[PDB]
Amino acid sequence: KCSLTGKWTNDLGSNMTIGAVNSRGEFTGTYTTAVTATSNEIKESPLHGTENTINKRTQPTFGFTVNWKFSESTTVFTGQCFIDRNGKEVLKTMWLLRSSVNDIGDDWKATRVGINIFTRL
Amino acid sequence: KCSLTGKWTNDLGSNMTIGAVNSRGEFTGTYTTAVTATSNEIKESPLHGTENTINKRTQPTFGFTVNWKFSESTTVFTGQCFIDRNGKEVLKTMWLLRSSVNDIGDDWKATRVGINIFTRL
Amino acid sequence: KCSLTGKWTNDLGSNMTIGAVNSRGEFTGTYTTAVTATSNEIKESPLHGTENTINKRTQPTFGFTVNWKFSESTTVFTGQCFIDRNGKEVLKTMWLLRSSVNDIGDDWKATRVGINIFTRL
Amino acid sequence: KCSLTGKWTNDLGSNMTIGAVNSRGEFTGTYTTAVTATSNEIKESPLHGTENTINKRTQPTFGFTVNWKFSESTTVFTGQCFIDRNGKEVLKTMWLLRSSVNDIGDDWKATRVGINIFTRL
Ligand SMILES: O=C(O)CCCC[C@@H]1SC[C@@H]2NC(=O)N[C@@H]21
Ligand SMILES: O=C(O)CCCC[C@@H]1SC[C@@H]2NC(=O)N[C@@H]21
Ligand SMILES: O=C(O)CCCC[C@@H]1SC[C@@H]2NC(=O)N[C@@H]21
Ligand SMILES: O=C(O)CCCC[C@@H]1SC[C@@H]2NC(=O)N[C@@H]21
Ligand SMILES: *[C@H]1O[C@H](CO)[C@@H](O)[C@H](O)[C@H]1NC(C)=O
Ligand SMILES: *[C@H]1O[C@H](CO)[C@@H](O)[C@H](O)[C@H]1NC(C)=O
Ligand SMILES: *[C@H]1O[C@H](CO)[C@@H](O)[C@H](O)[C@H]1NC(C)=O
Ligand SMILES: *[C@H]1O[C@H](CO)[C@@H](O)[C@H](O)[C@H]1NC(C)=O
Repeated sequence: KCSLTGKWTNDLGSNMTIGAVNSRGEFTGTYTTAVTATSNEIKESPLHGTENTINKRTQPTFGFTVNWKFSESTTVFTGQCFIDRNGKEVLKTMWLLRSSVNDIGDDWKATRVGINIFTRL
Repeated sequence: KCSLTGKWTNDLGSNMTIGAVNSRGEFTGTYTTAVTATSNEIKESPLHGTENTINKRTQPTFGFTVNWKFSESTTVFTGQCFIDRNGKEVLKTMWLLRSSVNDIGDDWKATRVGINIFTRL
Repeated sequence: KCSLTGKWTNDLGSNMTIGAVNSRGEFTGTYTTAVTATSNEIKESPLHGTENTINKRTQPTFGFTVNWKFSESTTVFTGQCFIDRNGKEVLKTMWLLRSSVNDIGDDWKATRVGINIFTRL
Repeated sequence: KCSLTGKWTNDLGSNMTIGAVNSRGEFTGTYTTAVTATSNEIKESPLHGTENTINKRTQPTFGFTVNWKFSESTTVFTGQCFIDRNGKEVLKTMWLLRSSVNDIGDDWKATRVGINIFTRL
């Protein structure tokens, strides 16, 4: 079965640690990003997410939110826990990074879209 | 201040209820979608999000994860609390829909993307 | 039938003019954006796109590219030409705005994602 | 200088051929996808893109539209010409897949999103 619980690392170099996901399929962890869109000083931020358990799947669909402690932005990732053809766990995730604009008119450019493959760290 | 706690509705016609966002920026709510990508029967589903709290922002940034109870998918929403010119709170978001593929070789078409404007229900 | 040929205007205020789409389903036009992510001075830029004609559809799928003359970025829109329940033509488009980064390491944040509903201007 | 003219291949395994990008930044090519979202039989399809030419950039920005001949869809790719540290030209893109819905009330799930790293074939 693919499991979210553990230390992971991604193609960018950010590390993330998810804990035991309870019955409700919920979990928490911490995210130490390696890069930032803000020239602010990076700090390990909290992560609180959730995984799907409808048909107690082996390679479950999930999604979590990162509360950025060093910026006013938020980031959400959705992905799936896969067991790659080489027998190892990989998380293919896609994210949306929302920035904080002032007047509602600037909103058209407050969202970035990207990829991230997390491997067991 | 733009508050997330409350009953909301959106353009597609979905309704969602957020409660008290705790000190840590966390909140839980329910999501009753009025539309589904799957032929399955729609069911109200849990919401676990979080609002950024960096400079005690009046128009805060947030992100939540919807754990579908009627599908093997997960949806992540990111956006921001704006207080529309006319005087109202309007929620501008962009979401990412993750479907469960059977093989990692199909991962490429499992993620959808869109917009959603929420308003106080 | 929904037709791309004509003057259009969007929710942001940018105007665009598409010309006669030839046999190959190809067309060209000009795009005068109303807003920009760059504080550079806006200039009407060219547009060169293409529409799908496989089953000579009435509400065709399309996509075009905007060569920004006042910035080093590019923007692509994909959408569909619809005939809204009120009898009028609307183009629901979704776009990706690519920015020009220097070192390949900055690429993770060079892409914005958004919406735009074009109505007959 | 990073050149777009040439034979390319990508992670999914698709091949694409761009020719001479004219003075105006325009180019036409063919796309032979190795993967499809539709059960239909794959067919090589036309490509009509354009590379931004603002400061005669060595690592230019571009965007193209693939007109699928085996489906009623359109795909738009945006990215940038990088010249990898090791000394090679690498194409970093993000695409947006537009499917044709029968009713505008279904428009919400017609757009997909992803990544694609191209390399000289
Ligand atoms: O710049 C910010 O405001 C917060 C940090 C952004 C980090 C982003 S989230 C997606 C991408 N992948 C990562 O591992 N980190 C960056
Ligand atoms: O089809 C499924 O697997 C779950 C249905 C989820 C509905 C989507 S998520 C974003 C979009 N906006 C909505 O309010 N509903 C749809
Ligand atoms: O800022 C730039 O570099 C170029 C102008 C960006 C304009 C964008 S493209 C998507 C969005 N919708 C519009 O009508 N214009 C903006
Ligand atoms: O299924 C269809 O309607 C057309 C198939 C298009 C294939 C997609 S477009 C982006 C992605 N990357 C590829 O190389 N192919 C797929
Ligand atoms: C995480 O990965 C390694 C070991 O886990 C560590 O040395 C590195 O500094 C961490 N990266 C960041 C950005 O925290
Ligand atoms: C939710 O909004 C109103 C009030 O909650 C309700 O009447 C309506 O039926 C609901 N819509 C959907 C799509 O569930
Ligand atoms: C386009 O729309 C109207 C009339 O077509 C015009 O007055 C306006 O200035 C134009 N907008 C821009 C951004 O060019
Ligand atoms: C394209 O790449 C090589 C050379 O063109 C070819 O052998 C291969 O079969 C092609 N791949 C696909 C997916 O068409």
